[PDB]
Amino acid sequence: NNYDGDTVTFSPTGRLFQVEYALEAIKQGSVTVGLRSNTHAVLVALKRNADELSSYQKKIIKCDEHMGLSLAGLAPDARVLSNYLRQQCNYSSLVFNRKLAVERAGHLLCDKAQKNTQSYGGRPYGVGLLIIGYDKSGAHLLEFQPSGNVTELYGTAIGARSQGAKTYLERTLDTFIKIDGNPDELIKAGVEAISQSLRDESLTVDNLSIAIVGKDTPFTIYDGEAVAKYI
Amino acid sequence: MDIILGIRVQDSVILASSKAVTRGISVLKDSDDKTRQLSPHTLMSFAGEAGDTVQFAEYIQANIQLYSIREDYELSPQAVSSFVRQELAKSIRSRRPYQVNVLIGGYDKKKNKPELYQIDYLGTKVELPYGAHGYSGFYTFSLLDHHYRPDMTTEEGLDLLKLCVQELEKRMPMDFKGVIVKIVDKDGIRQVDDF
Amino acid sequence: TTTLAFKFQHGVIAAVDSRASAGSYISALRVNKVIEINPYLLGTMSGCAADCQYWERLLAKECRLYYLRNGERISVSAASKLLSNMMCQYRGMGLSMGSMICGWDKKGPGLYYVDEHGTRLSGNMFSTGSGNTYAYGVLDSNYKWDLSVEDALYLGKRSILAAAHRDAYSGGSVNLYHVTEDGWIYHGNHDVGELFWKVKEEEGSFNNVIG
Amino acid sequence: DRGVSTFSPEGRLFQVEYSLEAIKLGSTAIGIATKEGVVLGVEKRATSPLLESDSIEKIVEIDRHIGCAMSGLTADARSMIEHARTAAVTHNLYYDEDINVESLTQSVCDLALRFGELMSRPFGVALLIAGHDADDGYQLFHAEPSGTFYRYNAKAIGSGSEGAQAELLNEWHSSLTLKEAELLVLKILKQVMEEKLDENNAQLSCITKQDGFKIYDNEKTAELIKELKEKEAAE
Amino acid sequence: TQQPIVTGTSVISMKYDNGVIIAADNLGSYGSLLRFNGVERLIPVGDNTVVGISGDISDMQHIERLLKDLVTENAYDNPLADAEEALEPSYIFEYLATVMYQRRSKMNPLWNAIIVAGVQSNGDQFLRYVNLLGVTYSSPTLATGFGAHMANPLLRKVVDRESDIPKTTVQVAEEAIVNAMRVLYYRDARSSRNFSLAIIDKNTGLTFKKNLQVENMKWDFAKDIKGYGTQKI
Amino acid sequence: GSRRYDSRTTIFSPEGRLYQVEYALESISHAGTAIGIMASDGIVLAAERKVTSTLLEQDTSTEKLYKLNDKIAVAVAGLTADAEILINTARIHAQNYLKTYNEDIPVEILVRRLSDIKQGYTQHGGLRPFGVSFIYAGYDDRYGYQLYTSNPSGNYTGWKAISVGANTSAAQTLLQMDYKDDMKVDDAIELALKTLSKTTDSSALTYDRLEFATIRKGANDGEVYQKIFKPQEIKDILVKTGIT
Amino acid sequence: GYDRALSIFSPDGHIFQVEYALEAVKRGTCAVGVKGKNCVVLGCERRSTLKLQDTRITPSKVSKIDSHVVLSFSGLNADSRILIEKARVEAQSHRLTLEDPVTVEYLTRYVAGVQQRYTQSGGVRPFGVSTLIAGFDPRDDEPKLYQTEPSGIYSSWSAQTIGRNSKTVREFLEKNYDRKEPPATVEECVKLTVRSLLEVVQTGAKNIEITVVKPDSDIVALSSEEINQYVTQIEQEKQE
Amino acid sequence: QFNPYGDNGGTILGIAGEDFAVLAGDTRNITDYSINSRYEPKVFDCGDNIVMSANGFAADGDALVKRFKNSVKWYHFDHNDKKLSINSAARNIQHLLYSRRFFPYYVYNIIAGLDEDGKGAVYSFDPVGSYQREQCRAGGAAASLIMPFLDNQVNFKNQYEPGTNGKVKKPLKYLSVEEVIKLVRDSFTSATERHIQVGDGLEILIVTKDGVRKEFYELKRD
Ligand SMILES: *[C@@](C)(CO)[C@](*)(O)[C@H](Cc1ccccc1)NC(=O)[C@H](Cc1ccc(OC)cc1)NC(=O)[C@H](C)NC(=O)C1=CC2=CCC=CC2=C1C
Ligand SMILES: [Mg+2]
Ligand SMILES: [Mg+2]
Repeated sequence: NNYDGDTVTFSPTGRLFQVEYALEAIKQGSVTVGLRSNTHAVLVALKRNADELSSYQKKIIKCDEHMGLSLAGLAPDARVLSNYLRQQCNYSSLVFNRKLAVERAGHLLCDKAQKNTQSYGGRPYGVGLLIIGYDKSGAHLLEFQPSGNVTELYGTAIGARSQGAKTYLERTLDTFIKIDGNPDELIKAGVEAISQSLRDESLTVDNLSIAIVGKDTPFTIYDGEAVAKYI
Repeated sequence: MDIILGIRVQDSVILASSKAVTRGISVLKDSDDKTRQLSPHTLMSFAGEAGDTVQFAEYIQANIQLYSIREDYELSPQAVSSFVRQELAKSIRSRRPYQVNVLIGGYDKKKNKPELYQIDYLGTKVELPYGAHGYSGFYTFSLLDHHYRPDMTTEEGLDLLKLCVQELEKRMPMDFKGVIVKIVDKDGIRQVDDF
Repeated sequence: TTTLAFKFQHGVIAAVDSRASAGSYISALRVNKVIEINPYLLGTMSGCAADCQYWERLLAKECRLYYLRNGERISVSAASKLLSNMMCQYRGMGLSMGSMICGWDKKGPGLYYVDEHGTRLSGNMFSTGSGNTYAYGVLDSNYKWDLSVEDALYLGKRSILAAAHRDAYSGGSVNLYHVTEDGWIYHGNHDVGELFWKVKEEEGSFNNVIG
Repeated sequence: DRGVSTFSPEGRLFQVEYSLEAIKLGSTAIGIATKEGVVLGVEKRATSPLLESDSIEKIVEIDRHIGCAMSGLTADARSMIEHARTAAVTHNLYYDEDINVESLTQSVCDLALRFGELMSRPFGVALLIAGHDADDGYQLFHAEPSGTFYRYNAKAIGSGSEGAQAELLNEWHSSLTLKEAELLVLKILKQVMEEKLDENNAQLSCITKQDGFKIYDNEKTAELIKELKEKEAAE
Repeated sequence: TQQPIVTGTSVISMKYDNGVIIAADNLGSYGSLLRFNGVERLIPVGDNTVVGISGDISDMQHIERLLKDLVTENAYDNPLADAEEALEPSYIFEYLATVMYQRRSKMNPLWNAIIVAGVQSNGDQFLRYVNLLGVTYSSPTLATGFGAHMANPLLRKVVDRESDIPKTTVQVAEEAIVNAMRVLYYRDARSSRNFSLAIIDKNTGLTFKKNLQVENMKWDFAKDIKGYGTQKI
Repeated sequence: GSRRYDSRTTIFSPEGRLYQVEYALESISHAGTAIGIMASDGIVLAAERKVTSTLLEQDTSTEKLYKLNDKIAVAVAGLTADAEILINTARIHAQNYLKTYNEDIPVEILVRRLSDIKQGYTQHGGLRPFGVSFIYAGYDDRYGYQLYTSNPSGNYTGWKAISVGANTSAAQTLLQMDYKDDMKVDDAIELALKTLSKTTDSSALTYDRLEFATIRKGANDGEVYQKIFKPQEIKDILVKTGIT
Repeated sequence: GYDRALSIFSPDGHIFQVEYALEAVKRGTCAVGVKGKNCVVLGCERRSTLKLQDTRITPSKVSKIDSHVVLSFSGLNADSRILIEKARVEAQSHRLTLEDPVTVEYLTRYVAGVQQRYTQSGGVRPFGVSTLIAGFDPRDDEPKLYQTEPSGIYSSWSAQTIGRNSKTVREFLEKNYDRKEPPATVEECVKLTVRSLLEVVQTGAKNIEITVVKPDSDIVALSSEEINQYVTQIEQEKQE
Repeated sequence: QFNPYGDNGGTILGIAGEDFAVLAGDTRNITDYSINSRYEPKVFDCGDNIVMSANGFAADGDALVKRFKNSVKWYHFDHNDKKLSINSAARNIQHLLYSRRFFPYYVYNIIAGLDEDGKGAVYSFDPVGSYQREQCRAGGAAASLIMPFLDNQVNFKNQYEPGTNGKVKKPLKYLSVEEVIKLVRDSFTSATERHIQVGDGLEILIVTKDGVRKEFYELKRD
């Protein structure tokens, strides 16, 4: 109300409204799902178009051979943050000959987002990210919020109508975690999960976007007729 | 570059400057004009290290031309020469000094007098009836000391200048490929096409 | 190296050798010492190979941007000056670059000599490199403004040959260019080994050499 | 007052949303992509008859294989074009090749959100970036001041955009020829323009693989206008 | 640009079937003066890596602190610091190699020659060299300073190529290293009798031996040597 | 943050005026009147000190008339402290020009420089403008005797006769009435004092409430002399012109 | 440094500071530009509220940027000096780096770029100035006339006016200026420029300034008597 | 005084075939008269069917390769996984080298691969960034030993058709991969004999449309 003019101002109840408004931009964004087993990790994203003449906005970005994310909210802010991750993943390789741990990647994103919430002049990031990866401790899935909060999960979803997919994963928890050494069945579970967040529209060939990473699988993105198999 | 001469007569200033440009052991050009018009009644000849000469001259030219447009007025030769000196005196203590010696010949329209200024790369300014830079003065000053009068005509000034160039051509080891002569008077700047 | 270029009635000729040295060692028999900046602009190379390539390929970037902003092709005078200005920033830092900027523009054909010192000279004829003195001898005695294109191409070709023979750090092959108002025209790669013997027989020159 | 980089309660940047309103006031620009090329066309909209219309430059060359049309506060576009041209030629310097249309568009869009308290406000102009490369062929992009860019088969921006976009919805198909696309841009421009369309108050351009980016002459466009009138009178 | 003041001499090492061995004497010389007799130039990093350093001791102490701080920093927000995400020899080496090359590029080098010896997660042997110039190389045997000239020849008689590594036991390899250290004591004027030796095995882990001495030395034949040619008495 | 407390000194009004410049001019309108009159053989500068006291040391006082160099002087209207900042800058510019070109600075060039500084404070920096208006009286060999004025907007204009400060409307009418082109310095002196005498808010115009100066070629042969009038000399010229 | 964003968008998509800068231009004295077949003329109003002025030394309204290009303006006087200075520096800078004088189109594009930069830079306000830039390109006999404004947009004009009551004189020019046949001579061009100003000026005495620019750096300013003869002839034809 | 440069010896060799290319180099690393390693790889697969070797000062060579590999990575990120053509890689490397025009990478660099028409390609560089496409090129310590041999046995220089009185040249052909590898091995065997910094081992990387293949051969260890 009087305490939402900038990010440097607490409300009387201890809330940061500019951060909460940035969180709102994620809810307006298109749905995206993340889930993992012990061997693989999967991202599934519903892409959005402007109209019938337009293309479908890309949702998934590669950060390294073993790491990448999907976005929901302001796409330019995802480009800034993913670029930062690319550099940090790269610094780890060039200096330490070491693939960046997914947990440490989350810690770096948290600390970058936080600086924007405590300083005058700047603004919070207006995007939520789902980071998947495979490192020395196996498969991982992270959820990033622009408040700074990063959370390691078995599965999750963010964006509009994401609550439906999140409930499904909460029921299926015991099933999909056990899908080891079978990438196609893990993607199926992800496609079935994101389907719980659909209304009116359904999954078409240029609508759906899928990404996967695993034990002997580099981070690869599937679009177009490559995902027709899963429709 | 090599030889630049200057002589102030009754009603004009005459500047002579060599035409040669040498890279290594080869003479690349024998028709080079070592001069820039700073204003309609002010001419500056120059000589020194390769590159620095033209860069400095063109930089001075741009500054004087900027002043002329801003004030809609031509600076006096004295004022221009002082500006040039300051730029060189500023330059000599720089990281990399500009290694350029100049002669400034101008006609002051206010005083109706020709004026010749000699300035070296250190920023050493002197007003003279006749001047030169480098080794040119060693050969020519004895002739000028003998033959120069202040009431000389432009034609007499050119004849005395021919005698100086002839002496240079006889006693200098270097072939400077003759000179381009330019006259500065009340009517402005013109080039003597046959010399 | 040995490069040359000269203006004449039907445009400008540009000829270069193709040798590259690393002391006494001939590191390359066939390098390209001419850069096509645009269909109406050429650039010769003499001195440090890296400097010549970098700065003239950077000149091409800048001449390209001129065309886009002004909707008009850059002049030879302006192009040469941009290059000389670049050299003056790295003045004293140790660059080694001698080049001719050849082309055709609104004022007709144009030819400018530019070097690492920031020197920029307009002229009808130039020659740069370790073997330029040999090339000048042939050029000065045979040059006319009234030359035919066929004779002019031969003159530049023959002038490089003269230098390639005598100068130890020049040779390999001869590259020819002819610049018209419709643009420049490449006129082949000519091996000096084969060209020497051909010229010796047809012209009768190089009597001193046995063949 | 309030921050320049402030979020609204709905989760949008106030300034970005306000810049979009300025673009709605701008003159109409239309782009249509085909397999034979991409066509770009604009409304010139001279404020007075004494204004020499040929000086109105709302269609612009970025590279030989990339063109650009603008709508909104057109003065803001000059630095965007300058950056685009520099990016296109700089990539050619570093990689000895033409730059991808998408990569060029992305480079332009990276400027968009560089505002705060960098420049003091977002750009007040939208761009239609059309081009061709070997990988993805003939492409048309719509670059906004939000930093977002969408690829389009056909797109209209400016004051008559939503009316034109509905028309482009019905008319566009994947087998359009270049000649058909030219007439289609002219048809839709004539529909949304206030004044009567002619060769002096409207401008056409295209990008083909062979000839590259070309702005059409007033004599060439005049014939395409006359060809349009006759084919509409044909039924 | 500087000059080294207090220096440490040769560091020698080699691979064997199950791991690596590394050794270095405990001397800190001040030119020709044998000033400091209790200097440890082998520095363990965790239980899987040993860094052996020769050259300037003040720069060695600086590196020793960078490594100590590297372990501290790795444990930060890392539940698997003593397991999967522990420091590896290849991580430690590349860090140093990055620092060494950066310092030489600023014309302010760390005046050292370093050998990183260790065993990786998968049981693979790691042995790589880096110096003040940022120059890196790997080999079945590695040595710095005088060791390069005298020790490597002896150690390469045991492991001449890669295929000789599985055939070499720890007893044979240690014996070869200890013999090499004796040879260096005979012939290196800036060496000492006292030295340290470290073994990193993939089964038995890190064994760090201190206060070792060169023994079984041959000197008796000196009594018979008289004069420099013609002298008999 | 800090934005909350920013007055924004460098913005346009909806009507296209600069708020702070307009308000600064309002400030200047309450300042003591200063008059400049240019004649064929010299220039006069007259100015009124503001409600003084008997205990003010007048002979060592200077609030209105300042010397920029030997050829150029200024009359001040507005904040004295602001004016001194600018005056010292102008004195330095004149000496920089002299050092560079070895010639005394032309009057207009000095005026333009100060006016450009004032302009800067209206377009960038977020600082308040200088609440000062100058009358420049000077001589150079190009244009001869010159009068200029500058105000907080940074705009400057040339004049034959001009007033700044209080009652300029009334003062400018009186000058426009009695001024003629063939006028001389002694006549201009009389006009300046008569104009102040009629426009003053004080009951009577006395020597202790005035600062006065002339720039004359009335110096021995082709050269220019600046005369800052002393208290006793102002008292004499008041009797001579018949005001007291 | 002072970084405050003064020029910003409003809910309706307007930048008020840029629009309020146009109001300052509306307040400024009238300026007019007319190009003939072989010349361009720049006319300027001088408000007669200021008498006792010294016209020798008072800043003239038309400014030379180079020997072949001129610039007149309407709006804040102090602001115009900054643009003119920058333009003059760029003109010499272009001659120095490219060895050709600026084209009128290039100089205009630069000045317009400066104006634009001041609409999206922190801590600064837009220039309260619109300019008319006229001249002839080097070795070209085609006349050039351009206009700029605070937003940074620019365009070429057969004839144009800016400043106070510019709406009225533009109305006059639109009906009086024929494109198919522009003022063939200098006389006809000046006459049309004076006529247009007489619609707005008040008295035709010292209120009208005229500056004729011809090809090949031939620029002259008319005197009071020369202009007064045009004023006399126009009204004598009008009495009919 | 501190000398930031050094000489790690070694020699490299690149040959372009009709539809293939090879990049070979010895595996010996040295300082002065000492051997550091008998097997220290010098030729690398940099991705996108491109191979690279920087010969001279190992620390500067490792740094350059490391940077180019990184340049390839960022080319994919920035340009939608587009394949970096061999000609584009060459130009990119010129700019990497000239970055240090005033503190050079003391290395002679060669890259090999296939052009966009599928033909074999080799590019050579000097330490400050001058580059050129070549058919044949040896670089490093024994470059002067090998290059004349390749002029003779690859481009058939000074070789004529017998009975033509030297009037007809030997016609130029392309060589098979099997024929090229023979010339590579004989080149290094010869260089090993007369150059002290060359020996120990020889590693060849062959590039075809099918990918990048390796071959290793022993050399004399003295
Ligand atoms: C003619 C052959 C005279 O030598 C002619 O000028 C050619 C011109 C040319 C060649 C190739 C492309 C364009 C133009 N000049 C050369 O071949 C040139 C001569 C030259 C050699 C060396 C230096 O500085 C050391 C300056 C000029 N040769 C080179 O540029 C060769 C390729 N450069 C080197 O071999 C070289 C070795 C080296 C080691 C460390 C740092 C730099 C080094 C360079 C440039
Ligand atoms: Mg002197
Ligand atoms: Mg040996």
